[PDB]
Amino acid sequence: NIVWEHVFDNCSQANVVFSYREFFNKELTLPDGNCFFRAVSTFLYDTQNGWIEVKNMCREFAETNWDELPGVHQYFQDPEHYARESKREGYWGGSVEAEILSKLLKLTVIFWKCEDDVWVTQGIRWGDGNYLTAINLLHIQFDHFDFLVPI
Repeated sequence: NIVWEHVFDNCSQANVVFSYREFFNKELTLPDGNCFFRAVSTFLYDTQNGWIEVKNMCREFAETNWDELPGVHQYFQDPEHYARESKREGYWGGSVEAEILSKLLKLTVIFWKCEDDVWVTQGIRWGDGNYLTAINLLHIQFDHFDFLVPI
């Protein structure tokens, strides 16, 4: 059992050390700048090939539900600013889209930080759920995300 500490809006955080293979199997995503969206696409569609649809749905939720996205507001002026920056191909996904997707899909999203391919040393969570029901991502160096499936 894990103690989540509230950070901001629907975002919380946990310092915790564990072997991620103790609780997860990993699925690698293609190492390009779309890796975040490929990991979410795997969760949603059981293939990484739908990363473009994940980018689209984030943009669309930003335009219809801008009022609900204070973490996105920290970095982008309005939905059009978000849409322009995310439509470029060297756009890297991350905590902005984890907030969007947690609220669009009514799901919990968790980044598990791992720097040696063995030990997780930190979790960051959007939503109130536990990891069994969450989109779990392995966040490693160079802003790469792989997908984690709970055992």
